Amino acid sequence: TNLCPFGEVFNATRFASVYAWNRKRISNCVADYSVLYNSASFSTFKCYGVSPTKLNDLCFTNVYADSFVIRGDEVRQIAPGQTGKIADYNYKLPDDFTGCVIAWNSNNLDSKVGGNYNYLYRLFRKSNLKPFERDISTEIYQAGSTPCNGVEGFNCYFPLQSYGFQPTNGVGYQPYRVVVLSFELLHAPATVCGP
Amino acid sequence: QSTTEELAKTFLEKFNHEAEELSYQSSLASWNYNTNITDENVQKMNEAGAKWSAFYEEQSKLAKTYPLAEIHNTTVKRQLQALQQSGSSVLSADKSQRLNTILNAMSTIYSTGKACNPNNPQECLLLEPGLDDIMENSKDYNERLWAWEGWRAEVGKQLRPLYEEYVALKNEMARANNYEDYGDYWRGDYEEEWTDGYNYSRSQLIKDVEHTFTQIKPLYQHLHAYVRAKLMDTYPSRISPTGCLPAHLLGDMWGRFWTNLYPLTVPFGQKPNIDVTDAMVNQSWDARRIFKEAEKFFVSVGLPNMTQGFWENSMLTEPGDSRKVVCHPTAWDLGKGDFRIKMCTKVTMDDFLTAHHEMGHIQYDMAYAVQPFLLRNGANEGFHEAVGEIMSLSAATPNHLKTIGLLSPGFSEDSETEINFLLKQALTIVGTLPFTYMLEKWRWMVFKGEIPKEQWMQKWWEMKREIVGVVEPVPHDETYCDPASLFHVANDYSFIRYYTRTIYQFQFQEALCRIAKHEGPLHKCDISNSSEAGKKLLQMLTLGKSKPWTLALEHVVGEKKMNVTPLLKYFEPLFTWLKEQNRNSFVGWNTDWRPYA
Ligand SMILES: [Zn+2]
Repeated sequence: TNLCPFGEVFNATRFASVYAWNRKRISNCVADYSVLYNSASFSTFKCYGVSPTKLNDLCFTNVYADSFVIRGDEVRQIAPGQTGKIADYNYKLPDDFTGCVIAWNSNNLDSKVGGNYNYLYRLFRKSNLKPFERDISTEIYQAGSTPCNGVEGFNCYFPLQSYGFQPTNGVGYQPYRVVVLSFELLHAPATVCGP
Repeated sequence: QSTTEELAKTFLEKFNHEAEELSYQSSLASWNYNTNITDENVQKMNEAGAKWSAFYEEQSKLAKTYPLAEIHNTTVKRQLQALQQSGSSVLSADKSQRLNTILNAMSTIYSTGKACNPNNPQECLLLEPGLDDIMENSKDYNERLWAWEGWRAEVGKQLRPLYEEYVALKNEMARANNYEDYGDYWRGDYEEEWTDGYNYSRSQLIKDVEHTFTQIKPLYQHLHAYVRAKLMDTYPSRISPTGCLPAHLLGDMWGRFWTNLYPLTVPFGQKPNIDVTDAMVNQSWDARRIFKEAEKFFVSVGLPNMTQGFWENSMLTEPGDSRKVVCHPTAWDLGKGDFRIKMCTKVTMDDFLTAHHEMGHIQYDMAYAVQPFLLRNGANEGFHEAVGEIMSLSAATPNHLKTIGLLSPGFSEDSETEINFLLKQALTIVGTLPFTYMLEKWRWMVFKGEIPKEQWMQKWWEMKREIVGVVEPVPHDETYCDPASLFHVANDYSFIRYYTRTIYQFQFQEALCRIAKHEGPLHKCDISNSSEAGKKLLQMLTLGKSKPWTLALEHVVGEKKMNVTPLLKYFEPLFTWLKEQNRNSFVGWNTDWRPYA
């Protein structure tokens, strides 16, 4: 009937950097998340707001699937009320986060001998981010008061740093593909309801 | 506006996420070289190392633009202080290149020099394995004497002027780095500030090392007299009864350790030591079984299991197919996680114990990995090896060999098996403390200036005969540079790390035994199956260099200073047995004796 495009978000070929995380909005579905929850193909699965249950009882307006890649020890930063580089400068989750985070090790697809440096993250910023705000601006982060004139120098750093994903890469710094689902519910006919 | 700390934190957040990758690349290159020696691997390793060193030097130069006087947070202050150390980046390029080429010359003339005696001009061999085997296994007087004097004459005489110029340039570098001399620069690793109550000065280390040595002097004097008594058997007319010991008859080239002197002074020669080699091969044990047993031992006390990457990326077994692998037992912290071991493991007991040492190194590495990049190290230069040694101590216990199933339960530890083990332990452990202390004291006095260049060999053998109780077989004039005969002196390595470490481990084990409620002597203690002592050690291990080593040491042992009481208690049964068998002998050494006259 209403088959949902879960293949193009979970079984996708390429993922976006955490600084430019890729948000895909899905609607008009009869979804079934137990297909993935009962698959044992994930290392981290944590659902805040709504229970990690079968979830075949929820009508939704739309569902955002924000996909990105980080290292291992930063997945714990993808959680409500958490602080850190990914939580403060790259990806913000409000304390009313009705959704969940799925995260699986990707030491085979996102890391190659010599180092995979295609993944970036925002290391510095003037302030924190809004709920679910993206920051792609490559403006040079000025620490002090001297202008950078548009190029790096004294107390002027680049706001983007690349991830150094290698194959060996102990599980802390190992690449990890993280898809965070957020199902919104507002004044709508709730076109996305499960079985 | 902003402060200095608000800018220093920003500068250190950019330094970390670059040093991480640029050091992991160099570590992966060096690992790929060590696991497979080729010609292009050397090129890749050199490229990565040069890149990492250039970046680190540039960031060190950028770091000094922030003064520590305007910085209050100590967690950022310590990283800034570790990054501001300029090394030799302060002298002119002329002198900074002269020092580097002198270091390279000294390090390559040590690994290339050979020694050859009269009566056989073709018998001209290197230190390893030519002179090494001689000084380690031979029992002939002249055979050891010619090797000793040859290695010190055809190699040290070529290092004396290089060492003088190196001392001068290092003193210039240290004075330019706002220090007194290079010995003060070396003691700087024990310097502690930015914390009241646990502050430690660079001059306090001298007082502590000199005080903790006066306590081991009776135990070492008894051990030395016992060795000298049991060495007059193998050398009836070559050792004085009231004198000191010849330097070429101590079990190695320099007399650093006395381990190879065991099958000459063993208390009970009819009782065999508990070697589990045959019991290990008879149980079809392999190298992976050895490391799985070591992991079992470490988990028994509460330390985590080795990661999966350790069991697929470590060179636990020798390839032996086409790769001329240099496999010296070493634990590897390849930057981002990636803890490995490159040991050529065999089915024996020595490789069973030494695997626990390397696994303890890995466990200390995995602990402080939560610290910032600049703080991922031991509290000082003697903590890593101490954690490594206490693990082998607890593993070599017969109560451990009987629990894992290696030893038969129908076995009893005799009242004599406790004295042979303790005697060998004092040989490898106690016999090296005076040597280390004397060498580092000589180096400090040379760097400062209490010894002019015309008394370098005069003061060396003076401190030898007055501290370690060891005399030269033949006199050496000022052209010799006997201290440079040691790998650490010719390659510019601090030596006091081997002293303090020996004192910390017994401070740990004793404490770790008290939490284990072990009742009995402090040589049968076995911390296995005791999560309390393991957790108490892990509380200190995850600290790293984040907090002063005084407070980190007070975490475990309860004391802030360097305490030698646990070390003396460890050898208390051996101390009493030595005091007993030293009844009709001379305890002490007179420096008036000379084995050449
Ligand atoms: Zn070690």
